[PDB]
Amino acid sequence: MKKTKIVCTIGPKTESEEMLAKMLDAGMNVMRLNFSHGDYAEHGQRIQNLRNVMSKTGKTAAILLDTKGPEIRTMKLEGGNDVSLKAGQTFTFTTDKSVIGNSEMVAVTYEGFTTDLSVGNTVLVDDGLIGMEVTAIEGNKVICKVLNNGDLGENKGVNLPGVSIALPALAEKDKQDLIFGCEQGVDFVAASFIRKRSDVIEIREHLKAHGGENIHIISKIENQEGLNNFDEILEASDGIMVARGDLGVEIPVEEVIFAQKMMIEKCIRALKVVITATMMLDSMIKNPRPTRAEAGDVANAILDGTDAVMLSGESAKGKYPLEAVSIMATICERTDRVMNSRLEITEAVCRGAVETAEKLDAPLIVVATQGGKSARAVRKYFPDATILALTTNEKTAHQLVLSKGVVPQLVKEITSTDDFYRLGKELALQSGLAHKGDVVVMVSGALVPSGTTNTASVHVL
Amino acid sequence: MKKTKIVCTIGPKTESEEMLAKMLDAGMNVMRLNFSHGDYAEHGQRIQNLRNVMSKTGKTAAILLDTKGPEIRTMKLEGGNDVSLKAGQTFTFTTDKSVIGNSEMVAVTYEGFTTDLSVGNTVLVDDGLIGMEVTAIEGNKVICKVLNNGDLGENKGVNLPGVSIALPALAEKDKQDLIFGCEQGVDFVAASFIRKRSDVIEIREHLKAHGGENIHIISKIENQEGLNNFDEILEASDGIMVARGDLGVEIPVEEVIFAQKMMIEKCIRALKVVITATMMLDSMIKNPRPTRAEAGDVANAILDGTDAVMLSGESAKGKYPLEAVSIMATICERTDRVMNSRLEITEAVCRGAVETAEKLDAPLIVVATQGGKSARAVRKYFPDATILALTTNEKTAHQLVLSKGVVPQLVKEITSTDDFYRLGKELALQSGLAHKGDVVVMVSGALVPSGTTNTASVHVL
Amino acid sequence: MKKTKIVCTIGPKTESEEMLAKMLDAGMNVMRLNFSHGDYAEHGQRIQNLRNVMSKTGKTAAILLDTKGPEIRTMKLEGGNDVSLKAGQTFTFTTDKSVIGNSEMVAVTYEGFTTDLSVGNTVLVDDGLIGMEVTAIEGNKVICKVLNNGDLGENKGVNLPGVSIALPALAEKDKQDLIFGCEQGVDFVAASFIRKRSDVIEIREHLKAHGGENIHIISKIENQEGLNNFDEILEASDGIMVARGDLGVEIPVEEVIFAQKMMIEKCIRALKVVITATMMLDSMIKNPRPTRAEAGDVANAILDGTDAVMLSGESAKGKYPLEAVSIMATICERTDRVMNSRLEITEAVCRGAVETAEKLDAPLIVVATQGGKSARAVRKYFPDATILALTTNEKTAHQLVLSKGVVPQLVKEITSTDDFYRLGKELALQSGLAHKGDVVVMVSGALVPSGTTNTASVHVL
Amino acid sequence: MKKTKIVCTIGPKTESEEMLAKMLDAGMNVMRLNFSHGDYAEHGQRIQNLRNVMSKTGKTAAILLDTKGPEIRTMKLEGGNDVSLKAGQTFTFTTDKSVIGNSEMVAVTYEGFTTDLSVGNTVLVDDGLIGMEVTAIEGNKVICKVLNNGDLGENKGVNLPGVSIALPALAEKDKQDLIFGCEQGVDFVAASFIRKRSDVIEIREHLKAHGGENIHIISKIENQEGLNNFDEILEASDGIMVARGDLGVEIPVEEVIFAQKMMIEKCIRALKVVITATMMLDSMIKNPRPTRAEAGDVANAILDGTDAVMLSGESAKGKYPLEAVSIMATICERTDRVMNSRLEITEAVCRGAVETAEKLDAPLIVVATQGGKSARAVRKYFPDATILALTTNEKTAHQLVLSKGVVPQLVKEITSTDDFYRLGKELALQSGLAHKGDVVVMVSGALVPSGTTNTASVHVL
Repeated sequence: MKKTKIVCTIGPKTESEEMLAKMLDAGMNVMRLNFSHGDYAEHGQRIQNLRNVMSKTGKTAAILLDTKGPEIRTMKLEGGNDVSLKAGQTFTFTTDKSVIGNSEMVAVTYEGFTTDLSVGNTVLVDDGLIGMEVTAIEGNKVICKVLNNGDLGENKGVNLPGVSIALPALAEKDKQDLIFGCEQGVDFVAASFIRKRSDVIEIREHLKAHGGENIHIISKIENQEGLNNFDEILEASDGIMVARGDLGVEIPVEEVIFAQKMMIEKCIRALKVVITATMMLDSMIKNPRPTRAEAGDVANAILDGTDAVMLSGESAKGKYPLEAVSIMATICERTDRVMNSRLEITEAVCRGAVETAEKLDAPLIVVATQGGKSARAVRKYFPDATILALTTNEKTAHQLVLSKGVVPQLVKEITSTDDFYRLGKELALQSGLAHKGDVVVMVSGALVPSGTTNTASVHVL
Repeated sequence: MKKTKIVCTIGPKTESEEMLAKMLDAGMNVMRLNFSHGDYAEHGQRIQNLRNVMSKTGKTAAILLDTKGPEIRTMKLEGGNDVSLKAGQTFTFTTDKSVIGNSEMVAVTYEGFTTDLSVGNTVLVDDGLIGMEVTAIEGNKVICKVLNNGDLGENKGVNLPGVSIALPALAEKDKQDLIFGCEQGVDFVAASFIRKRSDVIEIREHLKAHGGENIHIISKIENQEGLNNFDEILEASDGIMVARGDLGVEIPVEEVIFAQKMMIEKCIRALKVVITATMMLDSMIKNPRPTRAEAGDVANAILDGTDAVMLSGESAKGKYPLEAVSIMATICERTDRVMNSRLEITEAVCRGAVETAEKLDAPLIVVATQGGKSARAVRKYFPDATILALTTNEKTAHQLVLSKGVVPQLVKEITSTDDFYRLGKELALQSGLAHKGDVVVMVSGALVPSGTTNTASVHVL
Repeated sequence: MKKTKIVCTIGPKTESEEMLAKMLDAGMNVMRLNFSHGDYAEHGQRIQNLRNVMSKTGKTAAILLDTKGPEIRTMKLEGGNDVSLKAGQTFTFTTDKSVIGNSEMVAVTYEGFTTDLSVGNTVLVDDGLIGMEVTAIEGNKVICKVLNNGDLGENKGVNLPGVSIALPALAEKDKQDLIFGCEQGVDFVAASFIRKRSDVIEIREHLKAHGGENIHIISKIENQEGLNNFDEILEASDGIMVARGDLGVEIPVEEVIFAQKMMIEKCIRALKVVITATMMLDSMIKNPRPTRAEAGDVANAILDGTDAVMLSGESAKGKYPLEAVSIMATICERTDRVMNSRLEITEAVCRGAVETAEKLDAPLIVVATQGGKSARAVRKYFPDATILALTTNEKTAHQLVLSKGVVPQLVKEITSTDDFYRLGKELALQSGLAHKGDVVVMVSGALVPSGTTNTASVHVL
Repeated sequence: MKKTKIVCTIGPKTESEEMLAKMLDAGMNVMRLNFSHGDYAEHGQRIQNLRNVMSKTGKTAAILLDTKGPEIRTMKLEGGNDVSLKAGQTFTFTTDKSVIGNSEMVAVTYEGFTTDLSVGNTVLVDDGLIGMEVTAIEGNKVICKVLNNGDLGENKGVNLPGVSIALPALAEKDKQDLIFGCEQGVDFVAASFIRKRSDVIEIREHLKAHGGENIHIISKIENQEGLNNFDEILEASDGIMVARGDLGVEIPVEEVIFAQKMMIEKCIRALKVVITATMMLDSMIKNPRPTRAEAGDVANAILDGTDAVMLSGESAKGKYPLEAVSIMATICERTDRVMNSRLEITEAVCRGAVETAEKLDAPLIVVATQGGKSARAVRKYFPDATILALTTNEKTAHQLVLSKGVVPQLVKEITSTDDFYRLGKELALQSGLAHKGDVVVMVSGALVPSGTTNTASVHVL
């Protein structure tokens, strides 16, 4: 069975229950809702469908709300026509959202473009298709020198590598998309363009402002500042999504795999889920097979140690959504199966539980948990055993779906430590994960508040 | 505080309570009754007094009954006079108990002296004072050549180094001594001259026949057969007693330390106490200080890893019983304090507990136990932590006194695993062995019959 | 300084000396000649220029001759027009090179298509684009079931995975390329489409037949067969080139990274250079910057542990040959720099030399070597020190260019072990790789025929 | 073959060549000359005989001159008659060399007895036979209370446990003894009663004053001050002699084994031989068999790690000198055979050499050495391999007998590193310590002054 979990963005080709059900089947574990597009009724029905499928089949899934977040865009061109920039030329950016640009100038949606930039700074346009150098700044104008030939279209993304931008943490719309999220009760929010811990807290404050206080916040690392503030961001969030594509636009190429690796490792050490994201099977938006280069990159994320892998357009609008979920899974299964535990108070207990589980060959580790901490603490060592996580918190069951190799199970009550061992035993067996005569290792907390894992116990089924 | 336990033989100079009380204070932990001498009323008062002091002070101790054992002795001499044997001479042993010997021959109490011996065999007499070689066996006669000059007194101990003797496991007085042992409820019986598992089983059966089935049997290895059968002996015993002295007459001197070593190591591995015994502070039978040679010997037995050290004549009849108890304990304390854990299902759990105890610096390990198994399973690793051992079994409480660094405590009930943690926490504190904020590691068995230790939990006081 | 070495394929845009010089400068260590194209006089001049640059600058490089190898093509179609085949359809292959095919069958260049195939076998066409089932073979005809929809273009590769083809190993045109190679004295021959150890030997026998017995043979694993016979291939060759692209055609995607990994690992253990090859910075054939996916793929090859990385079209015919050498190198330097030694008779000595070098902090390991084995043997552990390799064999010095982090140096004589230490100290200093006061670890063979490394010696500069 | 070396004191019953030859044969490796007795002619003939046996048999031995050292002694008594002291009594010591003592007072040979002592201090007399408490010091008088009954004989040794004494490093007769030592070319001097480094230097200076600069100095630690200054003593000495018995009168008994342990461990770490000495087989002064306690104590000293063991009286005047040598060696052979290497620039080189010897199973390590350092450095790790040590220095060959498991061999020249491997191979073979096909590890120094071991080489015979 794979352990690495797969997050799929759901779109209109993939939203029916029927599809939903086909996807959980091929390996889907979380549904992602990309608020870059769609309205609240579409999303709602999507949430509802999933939830339907869920109730109908007994499968579990989780629901991740992706915010759209702050951005700087170029706007419109003459006659809606493309313009050819030429290396060396001068090109100029205007804050005047009224201007209609041409081959010499264009407007930008971001009234602060002037202040945040600085002569010498680089401007990149259309996910890096064109780069320019800033020569001068005056009035509403940024004047640059195009450093390379390319066609500027209408409404294009601008990157300001190394630059810190004064956009706020939450775009405007952004705020209403989280309220919605709270109202529907999503299990995670993936917040875009995080650059500093201050940005996390703002998102937590909104959530908490709307009853979304138990919603896990996944900060998306997408540029250099964020990369820089990684540690403090990480400390404030419940987890991370490394966006290779965005990073590869903001920072030196040779540094992007190293950033992924690093972030991945700090997550696992912090007990915070991490998602590996942009540019996974993108060729499948158009083909029914990924390329070899693509297969190795995902493999290598799994090997880097991620908890989950994510499909974007491959599953939202491509022509083979189910073919991607399916190859995405054989690759997880196959990568996962050649990985090893990493042994190298919660910690002591949990490493011991894992080390023991392995020494006794137990196929299963059973953990009791309120917040999900102890299922994460065991997953920190990359057990060979599957983790059967019992909990009475619904949210916690949902959120554990995202964790590597955990199988959450919602229970009505856990009266006591021996009560857990009994129940854990029943379930072990009920789960077809183990059979009479297997050793099982059961971890939980005893006379300690949630957040402390201090007890390990070996049992024979 | 020392960990190594002290076994003291009680004699008529040490039997008063007052004494008993000054000895428990100096470090005695178990009182040995040597049934080589004394009658049942003496011994009984002895037990009674000890049990007195115990109830009067709240101290705990254990009682070990030492059997006297089968033996081969030489018998009487003309006029009760000693005869000087001379190297080179012919000398002869006769199984004819009626014979009254002289410088040419003497009788032996052991009818099988001529069948078990063989031409070429060595006979030793009077604790190795004189040796001889067997040249011929015929009729009731064993004819030797005296290898060395010496004087043969009457009624002396004979050693048949390397020979297997068909004396029985037990002697006619040995059997009454154990029934007495049973009526009095001693905690352990140290059986003498054990040579083969069969001997153990006989002992076990005799005890079981008289309600003594819960008495721990300690086999005394005193000769080469025993040594050879170590492994099946150990398997059948609840423990061992290494009698260096005897060993030293029966086997090559250079092997004796090695025997002691080996045997201590296999006891600890098997979870069976072991006692290091003859020749420990014997000089103190006459002096109030042991000799430096002597001190190293004990120290070294502690370092070889023994649970206990045993005082003989030094405390039963010597002039300085309480000086010997006291120098024995400073040595214990001083050696014990420079030792280290040896980490290298029950086992996995216990090693981890100890291993975790040390990583979190816990001064105490608290164990629940019926039989004593789990307290011994944790001592296997020579913890730095004291072991606080809770049990509802009184016998168990007593026998655990003999175990290295265990403090046993009798409780009225342990209703459940959470119950134990609460209970063990109160006592940990109550015992002044830890204080508020110390980490304590609690071990027990959860949903498993006695004899399985499968649970470890860390708690802060 | 980077360690991982860079093989660059030289073409007509890159062959000047001027260029050659600018590339050595950017990181090129080996020139690859792609015999898929060009003639003997172009090649010869290429070799000669490289050799000029070398002699003029003192730089060292090595020269790798790639053979072209055996193939199986589909041929021409009606009007040069594509024809779309549809699943379930019957389609068929003819050996008759005169047929002009259409939607129902085409011609293949390999007369033995019929005998080597077998009803039930799979035929793959066009780098796997379309697959078919062997239904029938009769006459000059192999008849199959198209298993998937696609369009057959003209002149398309065919793969017969699992099947052994009777094509010889060395194409009788190819044979000519090796002779040339021997006359010019290339350092390595990379042999195409190796499937089995018998294929290696065939190459070796040709080389030996023409004075090229000292030329290292790199087998290119490019298919399932080869993959399967990897071990016996490895044993017969002097090294390997893992051709991910070809592999990805013949075998299941999700296995392709795993094959690379494996193969890299058994190389290093065997002391046989390994190159990682197709699909490295291909985008740069057209852009001056690779993609972030490409940059992690290389990195990851370096992390998998390859000795070298190779540029194909990026440096032979693309628009930015020197931009690819150069990003290729920053990526090497960058990856190389965060890697660690792998410690985990030649073996014992060399492991030790490395472990010692690291404990003493030596910036450099000096090795004496005839065949190169002792430089590879130290390189097996990924030392942090640079390897300075002395040798009197010219071929040895050239081929060591291809080894990870080795700096070869040709010397006139090494009279004795003490002579080596003296010489090796001079050169260490002469090299600016160490300075007065650094520890240096010197490894060599003493009173042993080449092929044994038995001597290690530490010295201060 | 035993590794532990045996130091035998040579007296008049053992000085004949015949005897010397029989002992070399039982295991004697060094001859000790105890200058507490004999005159120069006796000793010289003793040296001569041993040297004879040597030359006659090709055996090697070393010679060790034991200084008598300074002392405090009680002097004469009225009529030469013993006086019984009674506990509680007052008894007084006088500095006045003229007094003739009785039961109330006696004189001491040590003028500083009054200054160095203090009220409260303990004075022991006649090897601890009697102890007394100092109550008052006045004039030439030290007044005490006898703590125990006993009889005072004349001319008896006194201990001031815990006291520092201003006796000089050396006695007047000690000085003449060393001059003789130097004339005879003894190999080691064991200096008695070393308390502080200053003492070692004194000894060194006198030796140096008389051509004895190459004689190794072995400090004897006999008292608490000694013990306290251990480290600086060690540093100055070429080695140590642990005098357990002396220690045992000067310091708490329970510290004495720990003293031995510690000092044996710091000698091995410092590459300085150590000798375990008083109280080894003393009972054999009178019997032909040691006691079991005795045998454990030695074995245990070999296990603590000493390089040598020493016979005293047992081999100088006892009745069974050759039985004591002989049991001393069985015990050595038997304890030594169950030990293991301890692996845990000279160092690095040497640990690896041993580590490699074991991994390749080499039965011998051959070392080149001027001063003996590298032989000691390999021995530091308790190799299972014998050390064959080639040197050109005869003193060095001699002193190396004293080291654990080294076989020293005097050679005429070692021209070069390869020369060494050649030679070492011949001799390895010539020594019947190895055979064709055995791996041998050869260690030395290459292009480094003596005192640096930087080269290790593996060879097959």
